[PDB]
Amino acid sequence: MIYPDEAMLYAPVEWHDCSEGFEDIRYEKSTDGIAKITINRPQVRNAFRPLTVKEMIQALADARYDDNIGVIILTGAGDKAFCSGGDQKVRGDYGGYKDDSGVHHLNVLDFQRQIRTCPKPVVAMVAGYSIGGGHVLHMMCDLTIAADNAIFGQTGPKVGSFDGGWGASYMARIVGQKKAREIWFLCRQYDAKQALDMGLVNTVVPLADLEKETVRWCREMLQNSPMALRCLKAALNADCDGQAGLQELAGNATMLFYMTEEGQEGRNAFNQKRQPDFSKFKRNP
Amino acid sequence: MIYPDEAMLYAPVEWHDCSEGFEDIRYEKSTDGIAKITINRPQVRNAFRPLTVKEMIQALADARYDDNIGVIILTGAGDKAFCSGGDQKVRGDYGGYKDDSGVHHLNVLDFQRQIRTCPKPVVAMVAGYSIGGGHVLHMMCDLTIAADNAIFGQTGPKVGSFDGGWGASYMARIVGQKKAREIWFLCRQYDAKQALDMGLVNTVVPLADLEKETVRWCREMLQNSPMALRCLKAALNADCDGQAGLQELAGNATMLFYMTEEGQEGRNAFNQKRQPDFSKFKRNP
Amino acid sequence: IYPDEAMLYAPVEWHDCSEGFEDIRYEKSTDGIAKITINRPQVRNAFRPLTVKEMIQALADARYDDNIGVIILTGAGDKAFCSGGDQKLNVLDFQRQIRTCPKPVVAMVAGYSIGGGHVLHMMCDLTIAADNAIFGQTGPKVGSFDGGWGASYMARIVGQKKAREIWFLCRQYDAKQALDMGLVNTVVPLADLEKETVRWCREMLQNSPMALRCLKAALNADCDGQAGLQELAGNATMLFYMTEEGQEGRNAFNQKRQPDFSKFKRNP
Amino acid sequence: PDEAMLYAPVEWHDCSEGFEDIRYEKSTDGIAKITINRPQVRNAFRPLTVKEMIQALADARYDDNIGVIILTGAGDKAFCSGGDQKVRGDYGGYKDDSGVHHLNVLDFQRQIRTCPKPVVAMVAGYSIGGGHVLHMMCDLTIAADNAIFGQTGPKVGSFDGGWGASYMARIVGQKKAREIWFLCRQYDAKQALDMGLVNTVVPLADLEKETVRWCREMLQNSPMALRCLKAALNADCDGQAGLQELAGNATMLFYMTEEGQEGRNAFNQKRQPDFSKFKRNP
Amino acid sequence: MIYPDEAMLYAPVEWHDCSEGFEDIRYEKSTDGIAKITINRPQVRNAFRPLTVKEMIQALADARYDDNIGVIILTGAGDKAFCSGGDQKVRGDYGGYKDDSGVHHLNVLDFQRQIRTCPKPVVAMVAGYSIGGGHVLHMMCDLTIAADNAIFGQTGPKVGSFDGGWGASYMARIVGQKKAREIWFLCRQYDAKQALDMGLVNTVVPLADLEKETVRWCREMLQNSPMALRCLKAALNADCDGQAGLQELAGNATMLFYMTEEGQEGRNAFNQKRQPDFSKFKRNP
Amino acid sequence: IYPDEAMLYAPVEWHDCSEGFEDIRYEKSTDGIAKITINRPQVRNAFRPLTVKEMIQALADARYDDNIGVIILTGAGDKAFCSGGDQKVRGDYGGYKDDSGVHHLNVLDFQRQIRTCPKPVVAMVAGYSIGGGHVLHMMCDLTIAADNAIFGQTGPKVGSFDGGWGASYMARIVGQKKAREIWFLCRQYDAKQALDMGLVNTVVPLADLEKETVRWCREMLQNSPMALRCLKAALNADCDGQAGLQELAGNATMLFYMTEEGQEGRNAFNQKRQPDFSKFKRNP
Ligand SMILES: CC(C)(COP(=O)(O)OP(=O)(O)OC[C@H]1O[C@@H](n2cnc3c(N)ncnc32)[C@H](O)[C@@H]1OP(=O)(O)O)[C@@H](O)C(=O)NCCC(=O)NCCSC(=O)c1ccc2ccccc2c1O
Ligand SMILES: CC(C)(COP(=O)(O)OP(=O)(O)OC[C@H]1O[C@@H](n2cnc3c(N)ncnc32)[C@H](O)[C@@H]1OP(=O)(O)O)[C@@H](O)C(=O)NCCC(=O)NCCSC(=O)c1ccc2ccccc2c1O
Ligand SMILES: CC(C)(COP(=O)(O)OP(=O)(O)OC[C@H]1O[C@@H](n2cnc3c(N)ncnc32)[C@H](O)[C@@H]1OP(=O)(O)O)[C@@H](O)C(=O)NCCC(=O)NCCSC(=O)c1ccc2ccccc2c1O
Ligand SMILES: CC(C)(COP(=O)(O)OP(=O)(O)OC[C@H]1O[C@@H](n2cnc3c(N)ncnc32)[C@H](O)[C@@H]1OP(=O)(O)O)[C@@H](O)C(=O)NCCC(=O)NCCSC(=O)c1ccc2ccccc2c1O
Ligand SMILES: CC(C)(COP(=O)(O)OP(=O)(O)OC[C@H]1O[C@@H](n2cnc3c(N)ncnc32)[C@H](O)[C@@H]1OP(=O)(O)O)[C@@H](O)C(=O)NCCC(=O)NCCSC(=O)c1ccc2ccccc2c1O
Ligand SMILES: [Cl-]
Ligand SMILES: [Cl-]
Ligand SMILES: [Cl-]
Ligand SMILES: [Cl-]
Ligand SMILES: [Cl-]
Ligand SMILES: [Cl-]
Ligand SMILES: [Cl-]
Ligand SMILES: [Cl-]
Repeated sequence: MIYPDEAMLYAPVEWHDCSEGFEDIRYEKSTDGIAKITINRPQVRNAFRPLTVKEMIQALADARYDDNIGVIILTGAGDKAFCSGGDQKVRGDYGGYKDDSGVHHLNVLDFQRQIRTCPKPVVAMVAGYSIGGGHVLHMMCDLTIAADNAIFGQTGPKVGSFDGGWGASYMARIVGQKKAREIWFLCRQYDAKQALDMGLVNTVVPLADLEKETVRWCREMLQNSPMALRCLKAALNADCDGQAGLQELAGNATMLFYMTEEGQEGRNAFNQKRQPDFSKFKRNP
Repeated sequence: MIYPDEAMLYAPVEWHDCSEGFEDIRYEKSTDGIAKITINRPQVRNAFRPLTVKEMIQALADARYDDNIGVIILTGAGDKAFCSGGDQKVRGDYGGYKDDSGVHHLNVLDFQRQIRTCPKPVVAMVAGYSIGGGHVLHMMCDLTIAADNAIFGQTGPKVGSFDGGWGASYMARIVGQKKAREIWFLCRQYDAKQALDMGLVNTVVPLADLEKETVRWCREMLQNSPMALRCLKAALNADCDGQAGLQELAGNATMLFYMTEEGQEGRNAFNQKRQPDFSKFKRNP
Repeated sequence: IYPDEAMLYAPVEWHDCSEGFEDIRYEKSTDGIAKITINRPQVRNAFRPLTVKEMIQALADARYDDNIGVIILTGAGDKAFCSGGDQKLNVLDFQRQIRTCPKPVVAMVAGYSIGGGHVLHMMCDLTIAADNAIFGQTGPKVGSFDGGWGASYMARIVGQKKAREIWFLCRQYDAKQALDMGLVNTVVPLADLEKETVRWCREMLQNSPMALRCLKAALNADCDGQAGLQELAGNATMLFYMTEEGQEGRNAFNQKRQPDFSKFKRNP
Repeated sequence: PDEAMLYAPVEWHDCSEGFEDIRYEKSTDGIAKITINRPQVRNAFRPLTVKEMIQALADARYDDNIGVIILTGAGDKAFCSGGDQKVRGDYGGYKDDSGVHHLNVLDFQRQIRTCPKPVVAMVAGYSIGGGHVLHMMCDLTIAADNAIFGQTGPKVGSFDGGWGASYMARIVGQKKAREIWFLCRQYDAKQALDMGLVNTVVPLADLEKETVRWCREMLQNSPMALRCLKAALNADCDGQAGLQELAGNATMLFYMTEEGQEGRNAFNQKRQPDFSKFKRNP
Repeated sequence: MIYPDEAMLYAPVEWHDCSEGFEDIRYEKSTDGIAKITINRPQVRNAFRPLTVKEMIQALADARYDDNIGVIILTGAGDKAFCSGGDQKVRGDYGGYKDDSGVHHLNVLDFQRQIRTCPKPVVAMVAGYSIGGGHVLHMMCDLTIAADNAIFGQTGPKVGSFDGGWGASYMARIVGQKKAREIWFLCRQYDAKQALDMGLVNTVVPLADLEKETVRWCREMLQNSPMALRCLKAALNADCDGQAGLQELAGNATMLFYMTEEGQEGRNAFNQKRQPDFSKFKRNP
Repeated sequence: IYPDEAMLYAPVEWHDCSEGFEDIRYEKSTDGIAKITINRPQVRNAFRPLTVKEMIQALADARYDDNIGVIILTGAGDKAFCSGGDQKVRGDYGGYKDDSGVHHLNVLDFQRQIRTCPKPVVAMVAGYSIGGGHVLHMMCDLTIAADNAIFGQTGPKVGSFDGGWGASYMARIVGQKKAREIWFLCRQYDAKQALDMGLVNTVVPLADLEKETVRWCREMLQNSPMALRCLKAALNADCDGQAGLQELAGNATMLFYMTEEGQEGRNAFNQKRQPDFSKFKRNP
């Protein structure tokens, strides 16, 4: 197989700001098809409050619908933290995190599903702490590129929380059941080499090379078939998500079927008020 | 167990219009907590175009976030059709249904997921045809109340489409594998009695009684525990949706854990920069 | 719009393709139906290893004949569809072959469908039963069991209470009982059995063969884990190959150049 | 099975010594019967009741003369009304005499599930709430014409989102399961039969007579085949826990073969095993 | 996150004997909440006979119901073996291991289920051989701490047995399918480093420090929320055990619901013979 | 307790069974190993529909030969194991074209055949295992890799994908993070990289590839064939839902037939009596 030149992979990146209207995040797009979502609350180690999550959902929705975007990067502002999870300062007694109107949210669950069902690869670019809900977020991303200063772990049993959804089951599909139980039960911190050794991240690079390397990985994907990528992502989800995974995988099959003459004949016949004739389309074995 | 007040179930219903801004649907709310989404394209048997689906998504999102709403009804305008599925007149060659900007969508998949993950019961109120994607929509709703004039079925293999996601697997969890294969492979139409006999709808009533009966069922649910309902809906999805189902079910467990003193101690300790003391909370077996 | 009943109930012209077979008949109609008939009425159409080998061969032929769109499985005579394994484990291979067949398979049942013969009708996508049809398992009565698709898939048809009843007691069930529990798709008078079955086949023969195979795979996928994903994804690959985007990948490789996927717009 | 055998008289030997909340009885032809005996509270279970039911079911499992177990309630008015609400504490469960909070019916559910002998629910009158989940968990349900079924969770501030939800759906389908749980209606015996929730409905006066007939039909059959099929049917629901049961039965069968035994013998005789004598099947 | 002091983690441990009545095992409890079950048949490399398993089941049940116990350690007596599986000297022809009365048991399957469903973490403390059924036992434990002399492997295909239950499927969820097939098909032995590298154990420590390090890990968990731990254990089981896993996870959710005012209102209304009133409890989104 | 190394590393005697095959070689050892070798080195051992048909035929023979206990799959030469579907014959109409113009995806049949084979199948990989050829080594129960082996997928680059066992089952081997990397980027991985991620069972010098593979086969050949087939089914059952249950339960039925209780139906028939199951003591 022929491969892309490293010179192109390491070409300069031109980012354009698309952050207007956002208070808690930055949102940027490169000319060559990368969207970057940056949590921008470094004073609280990039913890998310409900507003933060709402903005991330809005940005990811925009990235999904922009046909010039092929890959999304999720990251945190600064070098100290990717994300430290839900903002404990606004965590209420009544079953969620409080917004300024007093409504209690667990809206990161919506963002998790949105990352999961996104037909474009999402890459976590991790510098410093990826902890708690912030650790589940990196796990949800298809790939994780980690700096050598990255630190990983959960804190639920120490802070009176837990993610028993994708935070548990999907973690096990990454690091295996023994390591998943250790990570959750003891709530230790793991350095970048430890994370790499257990298969929790895809690669570790020096912090100075983090963005350069991440952009390289994104560009490798951008050279590939977007249709193939979305089908494979759905197929990999389908090993985990039961009928919800089937919904994604089968939905892509329908999309492909619509592009065939056989599928189109069914539509055409209905619009033309006649019976379809599928006899011209030979049956494969 | 004491029973609901029968006279109360049949009290008059006061609807308020919330349709401002919508072109393809109506959206209404009752004073006692029912939201009603009505597809309003009877000239095409209430077939949905991408705009229709976008509007339904917006209304369901509003219903989810309105804490005064406890149950949602999905229905079609007029008595002739609930929904005839995707609008074939705008179905493009390029893998989806075309909006006025020429973008190709399969956004009913998003709407399916939104119904699935909605923590409030969604009730399909079916008069006349529920066909194709419109049949999958009634199936996705938690309950279906059918008029005696209701007609059910798929048309995919006749019209050059298929829903191999929840439209297939989840149908089988309702009517069984033999009936599911019949429904999909032959694309016949089934009357209301046939649908009831196979467990495809919850009840059949005369058309004249359809809204009255639907409102009664909604009111029975509205007097019950909203927390129990959302946990049970998640638990029933979890028999189908693998890790995506675990995400919903465990997420509700987290919400409940946040309401306990043990959970709150973890938050409090973190905010107060001290170690938590969980020893006061006795271990159940 | 639906096909005319005059067409659905038109006469059927069968051609024999049974050369070489000792235990079965194999026939094909002009309009795309293949029919496999277990032909051992003297033993209530029980299968022996040769029978199973022949059925596999016939079904393999039907799969590869692009003129065939639907397969009927049935027994010779009016007394039995199949009474299972011969009294005096390759049927598992035959079960798998029915499951993975990209064409609909219809069980046409007159009289007894019992034991391994009962699991066979269940494996078929649809079952059309005559009013004299009788259904049930016998394993626990004779010291056997089918704990594979014979158990789990049975439960996906009739539900868990009835599956346990059917297996634990080994009663016989008449056609009405089977219909009521969702075990068969329809019941018709014995004299009309083939006539109605052919109608059902012809209704499917009017529909998209690609859609049918995708849906069959999708329904299998609710049951068969990664093996089901293999079928469903495999059809997706087949479709992808028919697209310009897929073909560009092939063309680029053969032309020893990098592919350019940029003309193929990203759908949301 | 002819009628003389299926409808032979029904006689019981009492084995209830030591129990406060249940009766436990055995027949000569291989049936054990566990009867919840708290009719004054519609046969609601308190933690002691569940502990006793577990003890009785364990006894039935280990008694090689027993092939089938019947679960039922005393009197004609109730099978079981679920957890005893009078002793339900604030701290996450039902309180015993020590003040410990239990949800021990979950242990009893798992024990019915993994029991290698068929368990049959014999239902007269109310099977409601946790009592309804109990009939669903039994392999078969025989209902009297006076039987009434339903859940009450969303009305009583509880839910069974385990086998009470998912397994119900495998019986009545997802539409009916959501109706049963969300509305908390009661369903009569005819309604239950029509939706497939029970296996048969019989006149109340004939309830035990018919239940015992069903038991006797199973008792004529292979106990090993039954336990393998029960495991196989659980395996369609219970993932690896189901695989544990099904494969466990395969191990038991393998131990009974000469091939399996050669391995043991070789180890005990401190030599290499020789499996060459045993032909490889396709 | 603040972590416990190492001085506390490595403080001496004081054990109290609770072995009265046991013939094949020891059972001990520490003042700070650890229960330890020790197989005591070193003359047969700590192989279990049916009595051994019955005793282990009794001890584990005691640990589950003792509200002062938060973590359980499973181990073997001496330094040479953790457990060598079923006692082949008492394995009968008739489908199981014989007790002194001649009844044939496979009761370790009950013990596997009991470890699985135990709401407290169970830790395998492994010195020397963990082989056959004894290897499955370490795998079933939530975590495994191994001494540098530990040896791991299966022997089924060599001794005429197999564990195709959790011994196969769950092994694959720990070490992956390639290694699971290697381990089972060839029946080799693996040293502690090999086991660590494939993710089969959580850590490897010097033999002299085995209990010291194990007690440290236990104490780290004892500082954490017992409710969070049991929910996460159930959640991780749920990725494997289908509806049986849902029973555990949902059961914990019910327990939490019982602790809420909303749940309690339902109980109260029933006990007071009145309609429940759930209107005071706001619906979260 | 364990076998002798002298026996494990003894010479191997192969006899040819390739008569009739155009695209593969097929050989059997005296001690119970069958070896299927793809023989199209000029296309890096890429398979066309005929190649797959022949491999299916050979594997069926090995399955049915009771003298065979283990099967090796490998490629001819040292440069390639298999490079996947032959792109030179890949048609527009949904598959790879044979000489008659029929479009096939018959490697899917071969995948299922390897999966359901009751004997262990071992991938012996020298050089490239790429694309459909990479899925094939993954499907094999074990993979022994030479130090020159190269692994990877190319789907998104060549306009294809295997979203069946090629995706889900890969994830059960290397985990979800690495599976997504392997598929999304289509890089190549060397033998060390593959070993480190758990994609292969061992890496050995190329000169020793067959010697070590035969040793692994011989270690399995000394073990119980029944236990091995039950375990293979049990391990498939963690992945394949009801299809996996079919295999596992089918083995249970076979075992049951070997017991007196299982035989009671046959015996009753021959003795002209009704079966009596009351006589068999119930285990708990
Ligand atoms: C390991 C650190 C990330 C960094 O340590 P470091 O020593 O560098 O800094 P530190 O001094 O702790 O923190 C700096 C400042 O940031 C703040 N901060 C850090 N993390 C958070 C945070 N998560 N929330 C609020 N404030 C935070 C600190 O309070 C402090 O600010 P200050 O009070 O001085 O003004 C540490 O800050 C830490 O342990 N943070 C807490 C992590 C944590 O427990 N997160 C919540 C876990 S649970 C969760 O995320 C979550 C969310 C949504 C869920 C939805 C459904 C189901 C489950 C969910 C869930 O589990
Ligand atoms: C429909 C009945 C069964 C019968 O109606 P009926 O009108 O004939 O009789 P009733 O007058 O209500 O009852 C007669 C007496 O029995 C008592 N009783 C009936 N059921 C219960 C009961 N369940 N608990 C305590 N007392 C009960 C009544 O209080 C009353 O006693 P009294 O005041 O005269 O002294 C009715 O009594 C009734 O609705 N009972 C309550 C049903 C109920 O809500 N059960 C609890 C559901 S939740 C549950 O069971 C459960 C248990 C364990 C779980 C574990 C893990 C996860 C979930 C769990 C779970 O959801
Ligand atoms: C059985 C009816 C519902 C009613 O018959 P009736 O005789 O009463 O009325 P009819 O005369 O046919 O229709 C009245 C008018 O409505 C129009 N109409 C009805 N349904 C549709 C429709 N679905 N699309 C466009 N026009 C429709 C007719 O064209 C006609 O309008 P006109 O031509 O006079 O201007 C019939 O109209 C009918 O078969 N309609 C087509 C149903 C159909 O095939 N729908 C699409 C199935 S597939 C689909 O929905 C779908 C959508 C999204 C998906 C996303 C992911 C994966 C799969 C998806 C999917 O499969
Ligand atoms: C590698 C060793 C663990 C240690 O080697 P070492 O060289 O240090 O010691 P060794 O000389 O072999 O043994 C010392 C003494 O202990 C005895 N011993 C060791 N293991 C066992 C043992 N498992 N049973 C009985 N005796 C044993 C030896 O016989 C010997 O006793 P002695 O002759 O002096 O009186 C070796 O002893 C050994 O391979 N033992 C056998 C391991 C084995 O095959 N276990 C059974 C596997 S299958 C299993 O466990 C099992 C159980 C329940 C199941 C239930 C359901 C489904 C499956 C199940 C299952 O697969
Ligand atoms: C990395 C190599 C294996 C070796 O590189 P190398 O540099 O050593 O050699 P190269 O010069 O590229 O190749 C040598 C010769 O072999 C040929 N060749 C190698 N592989 C293939 C090949 N796969 N098809 C056709 N020709 C091939 C080359 O064209 C060339 O021949 P020539 O033109 O000079 O006559 C490279 O040749 C390569 O990338 N080959 C293509 C691999 C490839 O994309 N395979 C198809 C992936 S998709 C697939 O396998 C597949 C199959 C069935 C499926 C069924 C259901 C669902 C999915 C399926 C599926 O995805
Ligand atoms: Cl920055
Ligand atoms: Cl956390
Ligand atoms: Cl009109
Ligand atoms: Cl449709
Ligand atoms: Cl069903
Ligand atoms: Cl309830
Ligand atoms: Cl073993
Ligand atoms: Cl590929």
